[PDB]
Amino acid sequence: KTWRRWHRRVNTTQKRYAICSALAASALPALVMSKGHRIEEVPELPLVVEDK
Amino acid sequence: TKGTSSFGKRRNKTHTLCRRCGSKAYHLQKSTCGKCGYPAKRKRKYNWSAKAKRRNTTGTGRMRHLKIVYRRFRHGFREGTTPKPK
Amino acid sequence: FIVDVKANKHQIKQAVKKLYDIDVAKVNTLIRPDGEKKAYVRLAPDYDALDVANKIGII
Amino acid sequence: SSHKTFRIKRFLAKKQKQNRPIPQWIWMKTGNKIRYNSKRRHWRRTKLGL
Amino acid sequence: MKFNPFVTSDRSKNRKRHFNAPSHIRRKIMSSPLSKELRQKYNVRSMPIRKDDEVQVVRGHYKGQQIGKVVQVYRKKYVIYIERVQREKANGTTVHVGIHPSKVVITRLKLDKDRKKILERKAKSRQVGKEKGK
Amino acid sequence: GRKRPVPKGATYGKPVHHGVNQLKFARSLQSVAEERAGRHCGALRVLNSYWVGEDSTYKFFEVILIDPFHKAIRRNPDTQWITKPVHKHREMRGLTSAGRKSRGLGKGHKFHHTIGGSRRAAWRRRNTLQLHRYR
Amino acid sequence: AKIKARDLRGKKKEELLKQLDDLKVELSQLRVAKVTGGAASKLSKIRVVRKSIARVLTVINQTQKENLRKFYKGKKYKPLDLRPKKTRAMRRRLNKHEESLKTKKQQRKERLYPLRKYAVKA
Amino acid sequence: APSRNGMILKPHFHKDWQRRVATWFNQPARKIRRRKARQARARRIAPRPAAGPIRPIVRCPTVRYHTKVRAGRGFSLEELRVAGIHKKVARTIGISVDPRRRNKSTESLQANVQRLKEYRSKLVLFPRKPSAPKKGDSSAEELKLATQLTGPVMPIRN
RNA sequence: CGCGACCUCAGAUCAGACGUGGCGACCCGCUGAAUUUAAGCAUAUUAGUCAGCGGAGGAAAAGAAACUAACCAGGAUUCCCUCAGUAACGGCGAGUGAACAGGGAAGAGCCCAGCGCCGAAUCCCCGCCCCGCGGCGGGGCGCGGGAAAUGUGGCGUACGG
RNA sequence: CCAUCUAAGGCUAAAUACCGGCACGAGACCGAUAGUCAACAAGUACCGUAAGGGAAAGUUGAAAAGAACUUUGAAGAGAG
RNA sequence: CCGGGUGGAGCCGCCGCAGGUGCAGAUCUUGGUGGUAGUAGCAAAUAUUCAAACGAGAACUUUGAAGGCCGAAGUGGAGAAGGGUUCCAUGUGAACAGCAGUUGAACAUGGGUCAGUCGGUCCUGAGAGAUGGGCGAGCGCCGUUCCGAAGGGACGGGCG
RNA sequence: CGACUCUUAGCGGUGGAUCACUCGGCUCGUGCGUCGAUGAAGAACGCAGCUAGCUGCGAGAAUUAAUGUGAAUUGCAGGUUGAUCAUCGACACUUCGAACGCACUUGCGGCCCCGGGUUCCUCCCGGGGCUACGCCUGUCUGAGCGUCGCU
Ligand SMILES: [Mg+2]
Ligand SMILES: [Mg+2]
Ligand SMILES: [Mg+2]
Ligand SMILES: [Mg+2]
Ligand SMILES: [Mg+2]
Ligand SMILES: [Mg+2]
Ligand SMILES: [Mg+2]
Ligand SMILES: [Mg+2]
Ligand SMILES: [Mg+2]
Ligand SMILES: [Mg+2]
Ligand SMILES: [Mg+2]
Ligand SMILES: [Mg+2]
Ligand SMILES: [Mg+2]
Ligand SMILES: [Mg+2]
Ligand SMILES: [Mg+2]
Ligand SMILES: [Mg+2]
Ligand SMILES: [Mg+2]
Ligand SMILES: [Mg+2]
Ligand SMILES: [Mg+2]
Ligand SMILES: [Mg+2]
Ligand SMILES: [Mg+2]
Ligand SMILES: [Mg+2]
Ligand SMILES: [Mg+2]
Ligand SMILES: [Mg+2]
Ligand SMILES: [Mg+2]
Ligand SMILES: [Mg+2]
Ligand SMILES: [Mg+2]
Ligand SMILES: [Mg+2]
Ligand SMILES: [Mg+2]
Ligand SMILES: [Mg+2]
Ligand SMILES: [Mg+2]
Ligand SMILES: [Mg+2]
Ligand SMILES: [Mg+2]
Ligand SMILES: [Mg+2]
Ligand SMILES: [Mg+2]
Ligand SMILES: [Mg+2]
Ligand SMILES: [Mg+2]
Ligand SMILES: [Mg+2]
Ligand SMILES: [Mg+2]
Ligand SMILES: [Mg+2]
Ligand SMILES: [Mg+2]
Ligand SMILES: [Mg+2]
Ligand SMILES: [Zn+2]
Repeated sequence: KTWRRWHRRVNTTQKRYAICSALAASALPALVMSKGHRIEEVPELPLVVEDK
Repeated sequence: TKGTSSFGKRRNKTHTLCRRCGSKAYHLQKSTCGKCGYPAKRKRKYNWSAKAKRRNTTGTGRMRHLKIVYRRFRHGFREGTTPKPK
Repeated sequence: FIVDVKANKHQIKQAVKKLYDIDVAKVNTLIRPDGEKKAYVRLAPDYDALDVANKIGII
Repeated sequence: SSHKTFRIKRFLAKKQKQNRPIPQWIWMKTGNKIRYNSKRRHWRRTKLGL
Repeated sequence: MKFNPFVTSDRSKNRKRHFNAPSHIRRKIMSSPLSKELRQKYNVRSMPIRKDDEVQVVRGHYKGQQIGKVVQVYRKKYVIYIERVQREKANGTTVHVGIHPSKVVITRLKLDKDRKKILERKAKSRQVGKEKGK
Repeated sequence: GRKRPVPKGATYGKPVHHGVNQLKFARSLQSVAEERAGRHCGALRVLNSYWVGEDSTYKFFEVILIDPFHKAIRRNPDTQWITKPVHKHREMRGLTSAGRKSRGLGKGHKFHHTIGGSRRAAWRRRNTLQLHRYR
Repeated sequence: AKIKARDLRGKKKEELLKQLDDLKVELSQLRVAKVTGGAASKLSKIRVVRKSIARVLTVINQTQKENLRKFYKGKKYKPLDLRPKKTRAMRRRLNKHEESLKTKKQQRKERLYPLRKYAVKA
Repeated sequence: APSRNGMILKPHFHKDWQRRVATWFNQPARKIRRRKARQARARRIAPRPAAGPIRPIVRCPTVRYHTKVRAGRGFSLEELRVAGIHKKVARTIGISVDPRRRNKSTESLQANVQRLKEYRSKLVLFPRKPSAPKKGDSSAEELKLATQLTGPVMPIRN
């Protein structure tokens, strides 16, 4: 049927929690290399380029 | 006697081709079509047979006026004008 | 001739008289089992139907 | 029968003309998948309704 | 990436639209690139092909530097026939083999007045783009 | 009333539906008069109707019909709601006065069963299941 | 020579019929050739003469109906084939004067109280 | 059959509910269409505020809510009469009018009267003929500093 | 007797228009079951559902209170969330089952009859001229014809006039 | 006592609905015994007096280049 | 999992997610194939034989001869209904005609049905069925002279 | 040994599974929201050089005109001042069907006009325009021991 529950609501505190945890993990070099991004020559992992 | 021998007497005809729907369902003694109900002004249709409804409906035939209606609608039934000549 | 199905014997007579410049004696019509109507047009005795058919193009 | 309605005769005329085989030049068309006429009616086998 | 919500990217829709295209859309699909010299002459990269363009086959078995005129633009099987691009049957009669115009380089056009009008229109729109970019 | 037109008074079911004789029609005889007048003069729109007399066997109603293609009605700005195609056969949809009195329409606590536009609309809106995306 | 519609419009009625029945008699001769086993050069011309007949008859009917509706342009009652063929519902609709017709009371109301243009400072 | 300790349930699924099931897969489509209709309305009434006319302060009835005030349907005719506004020009300069509403107390009457006099103080009225200003119309400085207001016009607070 | 009004009722291939029939997903008006559940079954339930009939539109219906309320009161209709599986109905069994208040989406109101006053001030149609003429409309002239005083139009409608 | 409306006449957009139609777009769907009955000359062939019932059936190859010529046989069918 | 072969264009490992997720059965559904089995059978209505022809080929086609049967309530000559080109001529022998076939009602090419007097057409029969009227929520139904202003016709006279 | 039978492998048949493809569905969503007495929906019969079906079309019949386009169509023939395609606003649109002169047989009419015929005087034949029900406004002819008035 079409009226299978396709959609799942997540609590807002948990959605912000997961954004916080994923951001926090995107600053540790082991976890992003274990994700497989080739970063073995980037000069700093929270890689902030200036606003130009 | 009620089977093979009694099938031999089948030489009359209950129905004929209808002048409205074209099917061989025009009952001759009743003078009425058993598919479209010809002497009645309204077409015989029933909601208990949707397959029979979709066998002869507006999609099924030639649409020789309505496919032109559907085309003239897209320019809003513009009439009395031509394209600009050479 | 093969004629139109709606055409009468009178119409077949006047059509042949106008088209091929002749005068006919009688017209027989039948409708062939393919649906086309066929007309046997008998010409008047002063005309020669072989010469008329040669002028039409059939021989 | 030999006694016939004009409408019955014209119906028989159409169903006579539809009972011929396919011409062979159809067979060499580009997007052809048509090989023989599957709408052939034999008078002894199938009986036209009517 | 396509952003237009009226242009479909559906594979079966694109294939149906390609294989059931009418002949004046087929003419645009049956388009061949011009040569390098014809590109620098007319500022036109691609052109629909006609019954008299002198072309080169560059992909296939009949590729090479030989030049032949198109003799027939067979739009229904999406192919063209070129002069010496042929093969022999069993009985010794030569037949023309179909070549897609995307594998075809035009070295000499049939320049009609319609063709010159199309060439000027394509060159002008290309230059409008080039002078819009700066 | 409306005698139930079953052959020989036999309604083949449970005894709650065995009623034949003392049943009543949901619309009034005045609205029956309007629909007979409209279905005869289908080229005219039923406006209203009223009672003019009765005896034991008949009721008599005068129905006001209107011709929407006459130029007086077609060119009076105060009367041209009936010229519009939505007012075809008002008497058959119950949009006249004696037609709307039978539908249970009205305002307030006596007419909670026609919230929406009808018994149809109320029953549809209440006997539905709103299955949301996120529940 | 080919028969085009462009060179047919400048002609008159009797010469259009003279072209037409010439096409009809050569079509009849082409059908005679068709049943007498004639050549493909003549069996190809059956379509050519048929569409030429179609062209001449189309020119005749187009010119004739243009002349009739030039005659009927200023009349209160024109024939039903000359009336505009919209849908039946749009022919049943009100006309533009009648949809622009307003009650004198309501006209007094929009003259007295027009919808003003305003803005609200926050 | 029931098992051990549990609730007695009455699910209302004894009808043919599956014909009349209303899924909400067109919910973001309805939201996106309602949004575009809202911006089309706001673009059409270009200096007039987007939410609509000004609505009065009403006390909710029926003791659960009678401490809370909210926006009513329209200013009542005696509120417009005390504010000195004609009941037909009110809807033309953007005031909601409720003929049906009575007053029973002085203070809600006076609060909505002061709301009307606070709204006419903020009302920047464009002249009816654009190249000719008239007697009560706003001046060309507030015409050039007119903006379209968002949200309810002077929103109601507790 | 005869002529003429009026009323009522005919006839016409009289002049001009309009309806029929189709589609029918959604909508309106009627009509309307039984399978089923109650571990049987008859009220109930299924269900104002299917089938049947009529009528539409691009939406329909509804709609500006003979309303809700009992409050410090709200304010057309429609729709969503909640009210609420609640008040209530029910072999008070099986089961059925709203409404108001509240938050929103939207948001818009108005018109007659009647009562009154204005020399019927009102409407329709044919003739001529000019314009516009493919939504048959505008201006003027007709000692042109009807309708209408058994009441048309202008003002005016409960918020009062 | 009080409160609230003013029935038995009429019109009215928007929010609302939309498994028919016209034109689209999409998919954690199905992949020819699946997905619509119907990927194909499908509401077709065929059946029933009738109301009605109702299929099977995609794929050479890149390109027909679809096997000229020789030979056996009446040929189908072979061998080259 | 790898090796070999065939095939000719896509596929899989790991972390999670989702399910129309695993077959021996349901007298399961659809399709295909066995044993039975070269078996049962090609036995109702007396009957075929000789020579020749054509043909690659003859128990069966054709011709001749012979012997027979139907025996005028026919195994004859013709129509109704029904069938619809089966009728006719030529060609073919792939498929069908339960052996064969050089033959056919098969297949493919072309042909063929001519009316004032023969029938329909016209009449009314048993009946069917509108309008009027009545009934009916309604599509409509009853009704057929019945709660009808049901005649549009004609000769003569006058007038243009 | 052999024949027959059984098992396994190789090769070959029978059969069409599997896999890989996919101009098709299914579901969801957006915009528009339009049939008909000016004859719809539907049906019948015809129309191509070779054409049965499908499709397109209507005696102008696999299409006419106009516009856009700009050299094909193609299975085989044949024959740029615009081939073919698309658009489609011009024109046309057989018979039936609400179906409409009466009937449903392709039967029978009636009125008006035109052409042959005639020598309009009828006939006869051909062609064109009308002839259905209900209903609205208006017109004319009328009906009534309906109500009056006048003489
Ligand atoms: Mg009988
Ligand atoms: Mg119906
Ligand atoms: Mg038989
Ligand atoms: Mg009821
Ligand atoms: Mg409405
Ligand atoms: Mg009441
Ligand atoms: Mg247990
Ligand atoms: Mg808003
Ligand atoms: Mg008339
Ligand atoms: Mg039980
Ligand atoms: Mg039980
Ligand atoms: Mg029981
Ligand atoms: Mg119930
Ligand atoms: Mg129903
Ligand atoms: Mg209708
Ligand atoms: Mg509509
Ligand atoms: Mg309403
Ligand atoms: Mg409310
Ligand atoms: Mg709760
Ligand atoms: Mg209930
Ligand atoms: Mg509420
Ligand atoms: Mg008055
Ligand atoms: Mg007034
Ligand atoms: Mg009021
Ligand atoms: Mg009132
Ligand atoms: Mg009211
Ligand atoms: Mg398959
Ligand atoms: Mg497969
Ligand atoms: Mg399938
Ligand atoms: Mg295969
Ligand atoms: Mg491949
Ligand atoms: Mg799955
Ligand atoms: Mg198995
Ligand atoms: Mg044996
Ligand atoms: Mg055999
Ligand atoms: Mg024979
Ligand atoms: Mg004789
Ligand atoms: Mg009857
Ligand atoms: Mg396979
Ligand atoms: Mg053209
Ligand atoms: Mg062109
Ligand atoms: Mg008869
Ligand atoms: Zn029928």
